[PDB]
Amino acid sequence: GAKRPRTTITAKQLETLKNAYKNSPKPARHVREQLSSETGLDMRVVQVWFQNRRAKEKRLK
Amino acid sequence: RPRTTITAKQLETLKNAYKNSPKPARHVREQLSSETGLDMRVVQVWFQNRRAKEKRLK
DNA sequence: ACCTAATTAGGCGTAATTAG
DNA sequence: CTAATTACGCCTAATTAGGT
Repeated sequence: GAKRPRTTITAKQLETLKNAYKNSPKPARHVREQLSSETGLDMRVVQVWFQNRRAKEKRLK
Repeated sequence: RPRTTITAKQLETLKNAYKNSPKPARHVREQLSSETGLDMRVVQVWFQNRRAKEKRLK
């Protein structure tokens, strides 16, 4: 345990992620690193986001 | 329990803050809360009750 | 009687957590 | 990792207790 509150993403970081979601919806470490760098977000947030998007796109349909 | 008071000046800063952003993000609420000196509850509540007033007549 | 600022219970997205 | 669930934050609108 080490505190983990919500973030809120903004259309910009979102758009950047969505743009990065194409090309590779399952990015390895480096790609997530530079995405974190481009966005400022914590790695885990990028990761959990991508997980969630994969889940979302598979969710339907 | 308060009824945590308002003061003119803070409220001045506040309607001044109302412009540019009808309903802001936590950054705004924070720095605003700092300039005011009251808890985020206090800020969000006023913003809310203003959110339930501007439309009340409009 | 006004003013307003606090709950109060409810619904909505979706990030974060958990099961598996 | 996936697939399902939970928790949070973020907003509403109708009360609920204040104040000069």
